[PDB]
Amino acid sequence: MKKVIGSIEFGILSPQEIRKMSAVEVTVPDTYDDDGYPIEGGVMDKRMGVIDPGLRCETCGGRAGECPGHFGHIELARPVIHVGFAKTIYRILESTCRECGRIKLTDEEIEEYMKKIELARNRRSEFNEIIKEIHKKAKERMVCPHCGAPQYPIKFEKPTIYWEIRKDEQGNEYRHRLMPTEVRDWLEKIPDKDLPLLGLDPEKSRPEWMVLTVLPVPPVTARPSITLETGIRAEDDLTHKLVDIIRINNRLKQNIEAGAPQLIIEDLWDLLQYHVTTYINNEAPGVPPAKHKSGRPLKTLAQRLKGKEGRFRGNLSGKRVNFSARTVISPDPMISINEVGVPVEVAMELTVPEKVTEFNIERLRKMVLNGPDKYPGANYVIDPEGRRRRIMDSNKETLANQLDIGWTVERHLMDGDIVLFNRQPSLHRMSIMAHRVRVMPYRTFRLNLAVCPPYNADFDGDEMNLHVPQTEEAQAEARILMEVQNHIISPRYGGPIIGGIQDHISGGYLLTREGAYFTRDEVEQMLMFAGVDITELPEPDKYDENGNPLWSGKTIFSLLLPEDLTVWYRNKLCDEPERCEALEKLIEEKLMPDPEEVRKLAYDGFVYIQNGKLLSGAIDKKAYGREDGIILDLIVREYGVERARQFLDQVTKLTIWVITHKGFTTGIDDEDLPEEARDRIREIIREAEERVNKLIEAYKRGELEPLPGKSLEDTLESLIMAVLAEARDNAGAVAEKYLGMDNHTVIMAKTGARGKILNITQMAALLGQQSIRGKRLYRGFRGRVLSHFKPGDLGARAKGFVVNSYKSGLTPQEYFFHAMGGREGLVDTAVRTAQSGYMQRRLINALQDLKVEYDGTVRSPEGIIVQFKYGEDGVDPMKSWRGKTVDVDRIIVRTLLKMRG
Amino acid sequence: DVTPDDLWIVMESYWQEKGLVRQHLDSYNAFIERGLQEVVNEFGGIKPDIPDFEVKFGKIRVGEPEFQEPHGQRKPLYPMDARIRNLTYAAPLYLEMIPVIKGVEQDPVEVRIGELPIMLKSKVCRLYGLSDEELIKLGEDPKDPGGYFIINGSERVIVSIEDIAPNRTLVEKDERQEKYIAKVFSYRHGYRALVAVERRKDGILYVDIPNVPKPVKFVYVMRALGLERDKDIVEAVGNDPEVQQIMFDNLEDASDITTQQEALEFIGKLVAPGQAREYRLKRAEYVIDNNLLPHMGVSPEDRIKKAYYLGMMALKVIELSLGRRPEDDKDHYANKRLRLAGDLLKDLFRVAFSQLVKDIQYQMTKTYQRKGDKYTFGNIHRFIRNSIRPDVLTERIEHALATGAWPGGRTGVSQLLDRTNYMSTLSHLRRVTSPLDREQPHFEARDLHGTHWGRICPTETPEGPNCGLVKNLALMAQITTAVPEEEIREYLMSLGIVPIEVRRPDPTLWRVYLNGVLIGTIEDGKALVQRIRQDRRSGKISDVINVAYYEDVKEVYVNSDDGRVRRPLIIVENGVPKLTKEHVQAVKEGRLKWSDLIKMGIIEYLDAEEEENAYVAMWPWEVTEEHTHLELMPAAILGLPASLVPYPEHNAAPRNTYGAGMAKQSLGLGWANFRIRVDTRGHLLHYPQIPLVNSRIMKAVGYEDRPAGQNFVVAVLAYQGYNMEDAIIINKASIERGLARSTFFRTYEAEEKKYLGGQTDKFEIPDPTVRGYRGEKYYRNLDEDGLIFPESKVEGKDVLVGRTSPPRFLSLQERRETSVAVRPSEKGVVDKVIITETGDGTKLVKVTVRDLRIPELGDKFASRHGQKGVIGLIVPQEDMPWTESGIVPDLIVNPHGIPSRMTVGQLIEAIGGKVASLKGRRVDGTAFIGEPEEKLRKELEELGFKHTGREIMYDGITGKRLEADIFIGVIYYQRLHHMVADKIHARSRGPVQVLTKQPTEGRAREGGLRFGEMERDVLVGHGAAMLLIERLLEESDKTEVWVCENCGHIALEDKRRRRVYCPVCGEEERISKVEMSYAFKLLLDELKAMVIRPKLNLSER
RNA sequence: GACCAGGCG
DNA sequence: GGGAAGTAGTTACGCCTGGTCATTAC
Ligand SMILES: [Mg+2]
Ligand SMILES: [Zn+2]
Ligand SMILES: [Zn+2]
Ligand SMILES: [Zn+2]
Repeated sequence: MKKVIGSIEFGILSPQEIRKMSAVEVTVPDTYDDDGYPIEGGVMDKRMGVIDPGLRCETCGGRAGECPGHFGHIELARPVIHVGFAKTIYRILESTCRECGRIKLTDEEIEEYMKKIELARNRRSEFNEIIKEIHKKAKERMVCPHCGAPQYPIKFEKPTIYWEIRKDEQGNEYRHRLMPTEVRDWLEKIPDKDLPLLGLDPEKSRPEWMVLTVLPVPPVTARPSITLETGIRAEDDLTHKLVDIIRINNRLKQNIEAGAPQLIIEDLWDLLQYHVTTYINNEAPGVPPAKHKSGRPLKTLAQRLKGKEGRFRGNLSGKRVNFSARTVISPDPMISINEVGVPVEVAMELTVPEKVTEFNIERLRKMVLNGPDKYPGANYVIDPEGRRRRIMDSNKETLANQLDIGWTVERHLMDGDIVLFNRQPSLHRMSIMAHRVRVMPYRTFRLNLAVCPPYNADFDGDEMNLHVPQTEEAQAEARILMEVQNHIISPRYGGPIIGGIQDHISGGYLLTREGAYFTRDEVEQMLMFAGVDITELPEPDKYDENGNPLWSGKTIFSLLLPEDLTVWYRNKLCDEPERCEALEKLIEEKLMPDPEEVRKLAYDGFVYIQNGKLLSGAIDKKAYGREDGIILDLIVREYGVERARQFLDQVTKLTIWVITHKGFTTGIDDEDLPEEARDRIREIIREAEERVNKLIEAYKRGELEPLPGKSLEDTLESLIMAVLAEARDNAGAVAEKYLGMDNHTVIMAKTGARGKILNITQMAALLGQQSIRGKRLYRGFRGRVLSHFKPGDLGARAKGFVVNSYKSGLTPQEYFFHAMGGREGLVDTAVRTAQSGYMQRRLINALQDLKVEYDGTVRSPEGIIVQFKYGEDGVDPMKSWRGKTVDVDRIIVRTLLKMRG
Repeated sequence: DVTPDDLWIVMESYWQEKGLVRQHLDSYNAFIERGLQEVVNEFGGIKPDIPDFEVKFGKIRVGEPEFQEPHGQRKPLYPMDARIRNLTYAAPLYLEMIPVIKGVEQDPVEVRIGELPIMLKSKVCRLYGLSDEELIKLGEDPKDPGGYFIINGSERVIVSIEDIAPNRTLVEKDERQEKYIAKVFSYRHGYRALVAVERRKDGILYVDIPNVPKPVKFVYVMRALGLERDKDIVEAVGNDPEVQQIMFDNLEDASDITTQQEALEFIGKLVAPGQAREYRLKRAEYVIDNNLLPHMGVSPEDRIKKAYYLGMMALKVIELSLGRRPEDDKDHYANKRLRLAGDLLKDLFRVAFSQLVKDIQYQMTKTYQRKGDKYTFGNIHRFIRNSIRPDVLTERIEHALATGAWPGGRTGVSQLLDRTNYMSTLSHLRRVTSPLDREQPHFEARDLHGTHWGRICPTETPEGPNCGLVKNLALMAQITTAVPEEEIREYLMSLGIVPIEVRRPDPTLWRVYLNGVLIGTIEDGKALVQRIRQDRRSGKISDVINVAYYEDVKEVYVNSDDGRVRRPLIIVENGVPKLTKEHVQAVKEGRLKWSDLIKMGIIEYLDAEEEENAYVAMWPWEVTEEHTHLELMPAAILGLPASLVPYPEHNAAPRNTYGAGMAKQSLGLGWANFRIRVDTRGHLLHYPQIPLVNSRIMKAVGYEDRPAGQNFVVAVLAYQGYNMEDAIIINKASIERGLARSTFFRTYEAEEKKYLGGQTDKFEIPDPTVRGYRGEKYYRNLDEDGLIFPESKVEGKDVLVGRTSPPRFLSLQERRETSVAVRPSEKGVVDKVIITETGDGTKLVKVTVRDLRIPELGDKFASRHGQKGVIGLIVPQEDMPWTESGIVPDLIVNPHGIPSRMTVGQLIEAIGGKVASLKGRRVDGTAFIGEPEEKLRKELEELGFKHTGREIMYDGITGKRLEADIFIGVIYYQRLHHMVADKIHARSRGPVQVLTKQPTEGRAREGGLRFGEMERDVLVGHGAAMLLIERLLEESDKTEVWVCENCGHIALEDKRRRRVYCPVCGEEERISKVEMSYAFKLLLDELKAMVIRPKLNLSER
């Protein structure tokens, strides 16, 4: 009943096939009569199809929307050369005898090269290399070895002109033009026994078919006509080109029939050849392209198949889909990571077909009664026959009574359905994942905040697309293969990609720092807010005045970890390494130290968890942050995805609550240095500027040994740049030193939550040297960047150095230098992406078809083995331990801890 | 002494007297006064094929702006009438024709040749010189600056192209060879010619000429212009002994091999290969005459001057080789000239007149040949008058101005005016664009330049690929017009300069150039430049003349052409500025103006050339004896929108760029006459406010009279997640009291068109019988005349105007319903209805819809310091925290967004705004002169608060104070026009493309999203094959095709007898069905359109 | 339906 | 022959707004 396409073969259409498959011959160069009906015999004849409503195609009956169209043909007066096969005709002509049809080779060479063509035929490059040798060696021979006959060279001039050089005398030669009616007759005489030597195939590719004699006409449906509201008709370019071709052919035929001098037909022939050549391809080399009435060059058959809007990359590879939606996104941290908020307006438009069964008849019948305007409802019902019926206010109460097994109902979206969520550009495979629907009143998509990194999204105007699968197989595939919790680990480097971000780290540090303590109400409220299942508070840790019990942050945080976890490492907050060494020694000597001893030697730089109890350290980016998280990485590899999702949700909500009520802010006084720091910075800048004038004067009086790389000037520039960079670093050191951990910006920067030290030293100290493309500013007037400096100046401040901070303001020259430096980032971000995307396109188009077989080998589609074992050990990088095939020490330690306790 | 606060008074008068759109009005006035006459005089006259007839052109005049009704009468026109009725604001043109019979001139006659569009508020517009109340009575906003056209009811503006110098000589060097290429562009009557002379490894100089493919040698082309003797070449080029040796090395290729006519034979052989022998000489002479340096003339007599110029170019080329001249820089602003309206319009008028004259010639010749000489000579005036068709000019000018496609291949000359608010329009009227291609990187062109100081804004630029290639003029920038050159040349010749012909240049003598061409030599140019500039300061000559010198090459440059960009400065002599306190007083009282200050010699204009010799001091207390000029006001180097940011020197450059670009999108009261004004889209803010912290420039430029944005009470605090990642939280009660409320407008248009014959449209309530008749519910509030009643609620798909088209020929006797309806996803209330008549008698109606919009989730809010975001959550008032002094925040911003962007200016502005609100007086924040931070902190400490800006707040839920003091202040905020109500979109089923039967494109026509190729690659990478099948095929085009199994072609199914058979081969049993996408069937059909035959081999399963 | 110009991530 | 020198082929993905077309001489 239903078949599938197994293979496709290519060839060249013979005139017999064109004349047989055609349904009508076109003679009249017109489309529509005065009334509006197609003109009989014109390029819009009814036999080739119908488009306008109210007309019937007499070839196959049908209507204006169900007729696929049928072909037509034109009988050319005289043959013309196909532009696509122009070069091949030249190669064939200059490598065969002029009057017998045989090839310019002997029998021994024919056998030798047939024995070579027999093998290595499935390949492309080798088969092309073989053909070139035959052409090269047969081009030189000037006499046919099969028949005694003289030969002459042939010159080819683009696009479709062939010249023959013949000797009028020994020293006098004249060039003769080969008209197509001679080339076809010459080509017709080549025997098929030597065609494979030329690279053709006798069954379905014959040389004499490259010279057209009859030209097919595409059907009406391949060139639709649009009726404008003004009453005038709009027609496709192909129609105009065909009309021109038909008119020229008719005039040439009439001139030939009526008799005329040779100079007339030999010019009409050239005009017709030009028209056909432009019709097939409008960008052929060395020919003025055809121009429309508006001056725009016409689009033709060749242009429809190439480019970013062609039939291949425009419609076949990617096409517009039906069930989709688009809107802005807004943050929502109160939903789990695998859910998405959907506006009630969209949820009432997109529909999910469902088949009524015995376990869901009641719900479906209830939904149908609500109609299409209340939220839980349906828009259409399908009877078993196949009719589609629209639910209306006068039909619901009777359609809900006819519902029975076998029917189909297009209901609305509910909580629990699964949809596809996408953000463009789709850079890697994690840009599309499946989420569970959750309906919201307002009109924006809601997204959890820990899911932002893989999407690379930010809430400043971004938009995202949503797709709804329709068939049960698609829903099952999305549910099993595309779940969010299944993509916590990134396949690029085998590390966590979904994790905490921004406040999720600052709140954790505020919760787990030294000296943090909480009252009873705060603890109960935070534990209830996070969602933890608890019915009894643990023992209090310390008593305030008036005997108020208090709990520490570590005790509260320990309630989220699994019971048998154990790990230790060092985080970014390590300042003095002589205090972590004692803890490492204590752990090493006795594998399970007494908790009191550990609590006595606690330090924020050393994280240590013992049997689910956090004994020392503080939360940081290395705890559960992206591409650095350790606890999350251990959890996802030892307990499952579900436990990781639960832990992620609970920890995020707890940290958000902690940061919300304790208070977190930054102000203008966060960059206020004492006077001595400013004095030290000023002295540093002064000495740095002073020790550059000495170098400048040294270069001015010779006395300077150049580095062997380049001339003296480049060495001077390099020395100056090194001095300035060292000066900036030295100045930033004291600014780092004089700002304590109490400052909120330092907290927010040293924990990896946001920013870095460079921002702090730029805000509280000098900006430093600006540069473009790695060299100092030199564009401007002759010898000086700006008009306010003396010509021929090489001073530090005269070529880009800025000695001011963002807080203290900038002088106009420094402002101009800063703008000059800052333009580079914008232009680089504008420029790089094009070539990056081109390289990614090439790479993805080269390595697409490589699978993994059941034997563990990677094979190309033809069957060639590329790798005898994927990678070199058959280990998936996504499932690897940070690149390593297996982490031995972790397994040893965990097993020893499990047994020796 | 003079303090920086005094120079501001002088700087104000510049804007108070000149304006902001001078570069358009001045250029258009110059074009009107002189361009038309020059263009007319270029042609001379008409030479028809009549034996004894010829016409000579006279004068040209421009009439009053008027419109002609179709019934015959002509009546005055006003801009608002043209805007409403979709007409064109133009004025007629008149020309005098002098008939010549047998060589004797007759009495002149005057005919109308067409109509010319009029720049608004120009020297010929009806609004010139009117008072404010006169403009009010005419419906115009007095704040409107003018300077744009009105084409077919739409407003067009001409941007300025940043072309290269028109006649200079630029040298360079490429690394792919050792070529020392010097190329020039030559302009004559709008024709651009590129000429290059260079050397290579052979050491022989070669020349490239348009239409001459081969690089003919230098001596060959020199001898074509005469001066064949070998002494003449060396005398023409130079006199340096090394140059003499190089030239002796060069001559041997042509010194004793060719003569003057032999080189002509060579050139004829090249330009006309294998043609007639006599043809070659004429072709070569023509090419030499009008393709080699056309700006020197096309007469054969100018060949000696052409040879001299070519020798000078070759001398520069060879001087580069010996390292006697550094290579020129293309990005230096002394080598670039701007194109204004007065030159583009000149080119367009030239081409249109060139068409018109040929049309007139053809008409006269045909009429005389047909009717006979007696009719022509019976009434010569009537014969001339009735042979002119005045449409070829008007239509060709109007279409070019409307579409924006200039003749010569240029695109984007004319653009639609941006009318979102005041700043957008004012900034759009001062654009500068580059003609380079956008896609290529162009690393050198996009970079900032030192010469841009004071001429181009360094921060206002687009963000996408257009970065760097589109720029905006600074505030001090002043464009220049052109003065006649013959007077300047004859003045320059009268103070010691000897002509070039009389004396040959030598290394001990200075050279003198005028507009790029060499005119003579002098023995001392250092005194000459001083004399010329002193004469300019005195007032003897015009101020558009700039003189500069280079002592390395001993050259003096004089410029008098238009297109240069200049800035004003204060003259400094003997270490003392020439501006005194009494001058400032006189300016303040009103006795003295800016033009008088220019005339008296206190202030002079400098272009990029004169600034080479200058040494400018920045502040009045930094001047010394070495300095030659004093900067007027450093804060004015910024553009117009980039000047809005308070304390712009405390921010990072990208944030300033973002703020400047984003300042052109905020909502606010744009223009006073928005009610009458008819626009496709519009916006209005209910309660606009003046910023508390502002720059003094905005008061001067008139921004305070049309503000946009309101002041919010902002607290920097981290809330419960809903304000993370650049999200903001807004109070609800503040919204309920009118904060950030706005209204949206939209206009619909309908026309009662006339068809061929008696067929016509009609305004009418459609009957139920007519085809396409919608539901009777939609025609709910239409009056019986077919128009909707104002102030009536309308929903989506409701009908505004009822129209019934004539029947469509196959349906007979059935009118078609083609009513205009509201967009399917909009909602509002009808505001006004206008009935009028078009320019050809047809009726016309315009309807506007008013919609109220309140802030909600997803709306975009943004300050002027580059911080943007969307509303994340709306909070009830009782849940927000409150300060212990009684203040409740109006907005919450995440503290995580501050450190990364390093926008300290926002904190400075918050402190300043709170201080200003407490003190009852606004705070000045004008760039480098505004109030310092420490003063504001001390004032805040004095007023009773804390100097750090922090306060104590109480939690809005628990009810107890937080552990940390919270920064809080007042910050100006703006509401952008990217609302969420215009972005929501969803599709289930709808219309499809005709050709490919795939879903349509666009939100406006119920289109669908595109599943691009990387989405397919992502789906492949996941491995979901069935998902790919569903998304790419099931939800898109899908069809069933009958395939013949025996031969592989597609079978044919007939509905007439339900029989299926293969047409090419007689097979009727092996026919099978295959399921495939329709696009692939179209691909197969297109492949079969060419001679390629694809054969299909089926398989089971 | 195709072009042109300007914006958003 | 191995040096020019002259073709020939490419240059990220979505989305939004508006404006113009789609001959003419007799
Ligand atoms: Mg973004
Ligand atoms: Zn049919
Ligand atoms: Zn032979
Ligand atoms: Zn068949």
